[PDB]
Amino acid sequence: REIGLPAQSEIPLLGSAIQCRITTEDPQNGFLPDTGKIDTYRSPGGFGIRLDVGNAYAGYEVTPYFDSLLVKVCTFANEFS
Amino acid sequence: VVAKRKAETGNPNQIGATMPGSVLEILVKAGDKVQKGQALMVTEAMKMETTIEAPFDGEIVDLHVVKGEAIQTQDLLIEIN
Repeated sequence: REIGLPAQSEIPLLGSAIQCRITTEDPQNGFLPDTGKIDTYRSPGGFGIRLDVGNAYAGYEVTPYFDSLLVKVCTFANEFS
Repeated sequence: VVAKRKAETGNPNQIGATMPGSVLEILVKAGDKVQKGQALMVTEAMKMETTIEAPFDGEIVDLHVVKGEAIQTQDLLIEIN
């Protein structure tokens, strides 16, 4: 009534989507999360791309105290491929 | 407070500290021959332990730290030829 969602059978189903989490986990060092300062951070865009950033920006010091997430990347399109 | 020699940026003959901490053990000395992956020293960062590995086959040139010495990020630990 107020939020505006339709009835179940009308809930859209539009293509597909994939999410990857980009972290400082080093896959050649047993996925141990790296730490230190980010020199460069360039984030892509375009059609079908959604970014939800964690702590990643040029100058940021990744500390050992919290999780290793830099950014979540989602893609979406009509076809899974 | 004599600053420590740093590892030269992009010089793959020089191994610098990746994070602040200290030197637990030294496994190799000046002159030895060494193989890719072989353990050279062990270091501590916030009480976690890291083993420093050789980046390729070659001969140790010199050490630049002592047992139980404190180290900052980029400090030069060992040189290889």
